[PDB]
Amino acid sequence: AIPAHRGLITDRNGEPLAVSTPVTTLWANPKELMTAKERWPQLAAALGQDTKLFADRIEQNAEREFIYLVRGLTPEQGEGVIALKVPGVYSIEEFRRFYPAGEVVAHAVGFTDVDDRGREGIELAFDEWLAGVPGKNAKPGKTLALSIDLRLQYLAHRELRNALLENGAKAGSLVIMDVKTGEILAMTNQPTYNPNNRRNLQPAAMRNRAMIDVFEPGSTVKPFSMSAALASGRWKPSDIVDVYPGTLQIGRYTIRDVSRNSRQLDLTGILIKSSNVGISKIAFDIGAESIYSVMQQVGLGQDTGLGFPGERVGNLPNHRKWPKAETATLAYGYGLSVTAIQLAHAYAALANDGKSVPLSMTRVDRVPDGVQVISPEVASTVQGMLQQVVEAQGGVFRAQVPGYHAAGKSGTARNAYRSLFAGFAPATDPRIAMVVVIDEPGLVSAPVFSKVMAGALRLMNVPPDN
Ligand SMILES: *C(=O)N1C[C@H](NOS(=O)(=O)O)CC[C@H]1C(=O)NNC(=O)[C@@H]1CCCNC1
Repeated sequence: AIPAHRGLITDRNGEPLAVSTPVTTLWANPKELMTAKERWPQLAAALGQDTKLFADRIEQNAEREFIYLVRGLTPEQGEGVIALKVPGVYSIEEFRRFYPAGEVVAHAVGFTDVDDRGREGIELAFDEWLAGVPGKNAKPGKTLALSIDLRLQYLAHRELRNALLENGAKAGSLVIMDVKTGEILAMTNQPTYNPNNRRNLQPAAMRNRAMIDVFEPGSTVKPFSMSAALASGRWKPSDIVDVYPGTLQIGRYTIRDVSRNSRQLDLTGILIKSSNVGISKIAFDIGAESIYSVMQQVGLGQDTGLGFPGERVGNLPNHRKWPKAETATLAYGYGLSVTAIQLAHAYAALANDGKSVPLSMTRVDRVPDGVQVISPEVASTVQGMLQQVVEAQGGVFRAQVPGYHAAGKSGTARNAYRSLFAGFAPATDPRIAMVVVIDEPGLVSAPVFSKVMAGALRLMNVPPDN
């Protein structure tokens, strides 16, 4: 077994994320060591090992011809412990993984085990491509450029970490997507870990929250309920719903708005004020089937096909016939469960004039053809409405991106609550879709969207549209 050089992983711009570095691995023929017992303690000492346990190991493996002394000394360390000239103690040239970017891309990149086999993230998902084959000569693995832009990953990392301090939040995730190419430009979770130093790792730090944390998305799916309304042929943006007095009794169940200073709202109005009553009334009119079908088409509670280890799917229940309560709770985003990634993919499809491009964690050179999941006119209309949610008076002013026109929706996700913002920018010719998730910290995640989106657009040289 002559181990193969494992393929380099870079960011989209070639910055190194996972590098296999030549290390030395001392191994021993025990049967040949049992003849030079007087050398053992010099050997043990140079391996910073206890003489008795070193000896006890060797003694008990007397009838075996292979054991590992130390795995992965530097070039000149392993050469010092072979210059002692101990009988039965030979050299192997091996490869150790180093992660130059560390904490910043830990969850995305993942890491290899003691064998240099993929254990988490991209290192596992692309193991066959990255590994090559052992020596027959050893054929080296192949280079992999990720979709991640390390400039955007660091900006996203920095800003989510800050926002978690201010709000005394213990966890969160942030996803950034290219709405045109389906590329994940940034995926960051907190807490994070350094994959270079893996002794005592709190298992909550290992959780890739963007891909495994499932939640009811709440008010962030209203734009998709609105898309279904505009495609029904029964609703235009300027049509009015009466939401007074901000409550609605469903037989026994009672729906309450957070803001109840409204009678007549147009369809834009229902999104600015985020009226559960307004969206429920529309939902009764068009039926839950139209809402289910839009949500399914944009990939909520659906397999993302990233083939990424651990990635959860959530659940979008096909009740086939919905009573009035299940109709309302689906329309304002309880009664389904989704990941941050699914929700950013859905928003990407909306931002890209209703065309869903398949998700990619790898650099996309030739973009695959999208699928038209929402008609281009409906998608253009809902973009206009979500621009008003950020821009208009009463709106989420703290999501405004100075220089650009941003579009988006806040929500509270669900037991345990997360603060959510989902949006895209620029509103005129959308480039980036973003989802922010902050655990049990409306106006928490929205300022992060603002700061990270301002940086991302400038880092991608998107001309200001305002
Ligand atoms: C959205 O997630 N909503 C709608 C509303 N305002 O949204 S926002 O803060 O402007 O983004 C209020 C918060 C949230 C919501 O609906 N929360 N709770 C509900 O009313 C449901 C009642 C049933 C149990 N929890 C959900």
